[PDB]
Amino acid sequence: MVKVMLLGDAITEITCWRPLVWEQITSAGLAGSVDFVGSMNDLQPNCSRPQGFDPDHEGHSGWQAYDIARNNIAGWVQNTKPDIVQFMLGTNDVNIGHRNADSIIGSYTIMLNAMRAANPRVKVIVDKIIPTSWSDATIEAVNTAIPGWVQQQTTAESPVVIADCSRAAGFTNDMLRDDGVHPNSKGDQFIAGQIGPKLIQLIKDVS
Ligand SMILES: [Ca+2]
Ligand SMILES: [Zn+2]
Repeated sequence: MVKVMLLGDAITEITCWRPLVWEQITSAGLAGSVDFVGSMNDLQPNCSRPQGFDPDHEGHSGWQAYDIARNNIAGWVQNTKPDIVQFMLGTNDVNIGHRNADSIIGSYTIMLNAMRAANPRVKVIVDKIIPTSWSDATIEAVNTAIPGWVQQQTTAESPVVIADCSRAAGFTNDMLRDDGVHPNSKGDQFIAGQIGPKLIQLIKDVS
């Protein structure tokens, strides 16, 4: 069994891209080979929940990378020992914390270090962050920084790869809810199509 932690904020907790990814996993022939792990298991009722879906995740609405890095991720990975960790974090660091991109990249490094302390062979997907409807420049600066962060951090033993969910990759404002931060169903389809093929490759790598 490959254990996968889907770490994040509301963009992971309240959305429907995780069931769409489960359907991609199921089609690939992997449904009985993957365990989604995490302390959460809620799924919104609007989502289409596929047969055999694993609702486990590590997404927490409103939570910041800053906090998760320093206070939570070590306990979360100790408890579940994932093989793969996929994340999108930083939206709330900007919109709630009023933190800068340097802070968010630093939090990424703290998080990756904790992941690796628990599992030196962890494979990681960092997501470029979806835009806001106002095209928040701090989110975009994180996105600009992510490739250099990956190039500095990745190793053959613990590969880090990008799932690019950004504006540059095609995330449009018509993929956002009225609040301007959360994806709607179109956004969720876009996100799933960016994460899922990256995740499936890594699953097969562990196998
Ligand atoms: Ca599970
Ligand atoms: Zn569960």
